[PDB]
Amino acid sequence: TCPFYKKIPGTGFTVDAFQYGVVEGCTAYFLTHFHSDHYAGLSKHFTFPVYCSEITGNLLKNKLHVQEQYIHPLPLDTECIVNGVKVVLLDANHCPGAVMILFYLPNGTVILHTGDFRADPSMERSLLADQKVHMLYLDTTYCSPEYTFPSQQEVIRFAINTAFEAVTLNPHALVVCGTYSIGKEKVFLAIADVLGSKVGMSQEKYKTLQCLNIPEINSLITTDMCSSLVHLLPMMQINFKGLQSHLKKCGGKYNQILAFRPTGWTHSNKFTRIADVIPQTKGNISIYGIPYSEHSSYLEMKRFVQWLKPQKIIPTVNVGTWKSRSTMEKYFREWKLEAGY
Ligand code: NI
Repeated sequence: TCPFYKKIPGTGFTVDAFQYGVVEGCTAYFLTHFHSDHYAGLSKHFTFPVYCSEITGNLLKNKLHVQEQYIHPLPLDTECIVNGVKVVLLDANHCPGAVMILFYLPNGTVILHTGDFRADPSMERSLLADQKVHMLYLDTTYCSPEYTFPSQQEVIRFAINTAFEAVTLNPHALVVCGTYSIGKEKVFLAIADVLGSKVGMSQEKYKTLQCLNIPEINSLITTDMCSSLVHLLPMMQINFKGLQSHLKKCGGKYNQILAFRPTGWTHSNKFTRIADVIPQTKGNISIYGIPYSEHSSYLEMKRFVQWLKPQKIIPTVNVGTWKSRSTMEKYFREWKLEAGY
């Protein structure tokens, strides 16, 4: 049945609650972003109002064939009225079109649902600074202090310099990047840009990127694999077998593959610095796992919450085990005592 942490008290609203059939008493279904665990259940046969960002609304229409009459896109940073309740969508710094949702309840409670986010100090200067938040529904994906990772900027720097060096040493090397959902486009776009290539991809993936309002996208991507030296493939194909296979398909145009797997966290982060990352190599194929995250590190999450000073926190991730729940509540208490709210 729909879990309580997907329901917004004092409204008829749910968030990211599309897989439970008809939720009893729900008058509006919000969707924070176009990732499958969140949209699971939507299709062309959905007949209730869906509230989301413009970009998420492009993907509902074009990829899932949801009917236009039921898509209600809202502009960001703008006070809007939904079934008599004031709401605002804010940028979540996750994947394209991902938002956080501020709800202003008739009784005077203010609720922030983060969706999926990577907390950033820039959020401290949005509409959030302007009033108090009583309840926070928080993306707790990496809520544990072992989860450190570099800035997105440092990771992109590493990837650009790596690719550029490899291709300039060997002009017959191909670069490949894995993907399984929207998000992390900076990885492959930044590499293509330094190499003066377009990124080549399947028709299904090109269609997906064409929904995302990226400026100058027609200049950066293509479905012609032959004219491109940066190829995107499913994440599943990023391994020695899948890459040898792909290399055979290119018909002796290339003699080396350099491949990137943008993982979330991996346990080499406890020890290793970004400077010090090394590939796994077999023959003429090298594979780099890089820690490009679109979720908050532990410290970024702690700073955001200690800044917001909410009265109650409701976790949305890692809630399935008692040991996880109990550990998270312990960190919430430390943060509160240390900051004095
Ligand atoms: Ni997500």
